[PDB]
Amino acid sequence: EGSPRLVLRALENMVRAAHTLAEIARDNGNEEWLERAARLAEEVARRAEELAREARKEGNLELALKALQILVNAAYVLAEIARDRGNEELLEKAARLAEEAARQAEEIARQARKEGNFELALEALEILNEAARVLARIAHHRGNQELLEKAWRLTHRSAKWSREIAEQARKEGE
Amino acid sequence: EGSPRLVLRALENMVRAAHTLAEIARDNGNEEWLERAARLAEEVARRAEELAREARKEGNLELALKALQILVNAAYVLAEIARDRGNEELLEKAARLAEEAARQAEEIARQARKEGNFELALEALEILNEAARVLARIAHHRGNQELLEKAWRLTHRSAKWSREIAEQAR
Amino acid sequence: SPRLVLRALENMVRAAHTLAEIARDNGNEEWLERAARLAEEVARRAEELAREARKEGNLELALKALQILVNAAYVLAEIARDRGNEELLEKAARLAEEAARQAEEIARQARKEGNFELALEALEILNEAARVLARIAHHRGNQELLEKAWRLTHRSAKWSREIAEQARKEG
Repeated sequence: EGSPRLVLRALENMVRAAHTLAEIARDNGNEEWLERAARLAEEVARRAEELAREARKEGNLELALKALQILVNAAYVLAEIARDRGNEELLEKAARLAEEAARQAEEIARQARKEGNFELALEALEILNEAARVLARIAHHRGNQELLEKAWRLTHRSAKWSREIAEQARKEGE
Repeated sequence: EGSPRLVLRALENMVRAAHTLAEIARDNGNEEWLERAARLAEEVARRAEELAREARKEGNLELALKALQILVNAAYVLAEIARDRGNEELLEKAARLAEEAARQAEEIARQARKEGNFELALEALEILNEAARVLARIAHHRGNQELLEKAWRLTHRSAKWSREIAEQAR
Repeated sequence: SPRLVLRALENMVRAAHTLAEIARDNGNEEWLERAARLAEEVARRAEELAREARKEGNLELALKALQILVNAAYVLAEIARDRGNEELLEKAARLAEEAARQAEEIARQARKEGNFELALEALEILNEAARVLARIAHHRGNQELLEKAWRLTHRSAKWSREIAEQARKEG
């Protein structure tokens, strides 16, 4: 018996370090230190994909969303490491990681809106913002109009489906 | 009845969306997208101001202050868009929204300070920082020194009254 | 009420941060010194609240007092870089170095005591402190302190991974 919330909170610390490591390597022109930072971010993305995968099978979608957030943040670290280093092969893998998190975050948001689970939807709609903000930035440094439009549309679904809940949770006769 | 907790988190997602749209439009130079981003941010400014008014008429000051920061967040997005499009009519509209948030935030701090409710007072003084951060950025992007002194005076008020409450609890 | 004293201190760092932004973006030298004295003030205040709460056994309060210390150390460091003041970079280095120790010490105690939540809460402040020390070492030309902040960040990642394996389900 363990605590998946603690595995979450630990993975939160590892991207913050991977982001800090990439920052230190970048500001000081250390190509070997970029590689050690990129290797750390590659673990978390693989670690975040497993936890989100497992949490989906047991039906706790709140963990799934929080795991997809860490997947998004790791995709942002790997993205800017690939850019400051001319590696377009990582930017593809980084974009497809953020896009998969954006795809799954919409699934949970779409189904939570269908059930009336207002809290799951808003939490999932928060993660769509995080994934869509990263998809747009990554697609900008890659010249992909379609995923840039995808990031634009996803943000509007975050705004519209949240607006529904806001009007749908208004006072009785306001 | 209704759920103000749901209305808040829904409003919070809506500002985050408007902030993202403004960034996506800005980084890609799509002026038509900037209009859509500003239209949504001005929308949330209504909702936040409306709920803040309703929440205070009930005396629910925590909900009110949480609504006032949504104003500051919505007002800050509008200010950044007016910075790009050269739109002077929105800089005026954006500053008046932050001035209104700093207005109500200080009044709730004064009443809570006079009632001994120091937790609420410190939460209200946080929003003066939020509002004055926007007015300072606006005053810089329009060269207005009178508004800098406002933002500086309001930021300085947040620290002065917070230290007073801190030593009251020593 | 130390939770109230803490909450007020988190407000002044936000204030000290904003005043420095107003001063830097508008080049007002009298305002920058004004912001620095507020930043160093909270760092000294937060330093006292941390040891008060730690000698009392309230480690959650001590860590949140340590983040305020890190944030104030960041405010002073950003001011010193934009103003080329080497004596202020030294003060910012002390404050982040102090926070880096206590974050690592509390992490060791809570980890040996099995409190994995505090351990991760203390390890996150290591990132906060090491990230500040890294920028200081860059704008100050010190390779050893840079190398120090680089081990400190790895320790945040390495010790978190172990707790990540200590907390997984047995399947």
